[PDB]
Amino acid sequence: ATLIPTGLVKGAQAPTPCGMGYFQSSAETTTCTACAVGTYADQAGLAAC
Amino acid sequence: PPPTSPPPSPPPSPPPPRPPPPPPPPPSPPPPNRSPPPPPPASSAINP
Ligand SMILES: *[C@H]1O[C@H](CO)[C@H](O)[C@H](O)[C@H]1O
Ligand SMILES: *[C@H]1O[C@H](CO)[C@H](O)[C@H](O)[C@H]1O
Ligand SMILES: *[C@H]1O[C@H](CO)[C@H](O)[C@H](O)[C@H]1O
Ligand SMILES: *[C@H]1O[C@H](CO)[C@H](O)[C@H](O)[C@H]1O
Ligand SMILES: *[C@H]1O[C@H](CO)[C@H](O)[C@H](O)[C@H]1O
Repeated sequence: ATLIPTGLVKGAQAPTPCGMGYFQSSAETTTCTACAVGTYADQAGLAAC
Repeated sequence: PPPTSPPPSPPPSPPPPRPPPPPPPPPSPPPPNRSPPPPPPASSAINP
């Protein structure tokens, strides 16, 4: 009726790195994967453990 | 006269000197070595 938008909530300013023990090989995603047996991830922000 | 008689026969001789004692046994064997324990279960993923 009044042609005015009201509710905006901003997104993220910086990307969170995957924690130790977790990895992420996909580009645009919203989570990390605990990586499988026989492998490990000892740094934060690993493309593949 | 006839032949004079003989002298009194002796008493029975003594025994041998009897044997020695047995040597001891060797130190007994060891006990069967025990076995290690079971590996713990697979742990879960650490906190994210
Ligand atoms: C001992 O022996 C002799 C002869 O053998 C004789 O007969 C004695 O009379 C006896 O005592
Ligand atoms: C035991 O010995 C004597 C010797 O002194 C005599 O020969 C006996 O006849 C015997 O029995
Ligand atoms: C063993 O000893 C006896 C006496 O005890 C006698 O002398 C035997 O002639 C001897 O062999
Ligand atoms: C242990 O072994 C030794 C001999 O090796 C002996 O038989 C002991 O009686 C036994 O306990
Ligand atoms: C467990 O291991 C020990 C070795 O220390 C031994 O072989 C046992 O027989 C086994 O059950």
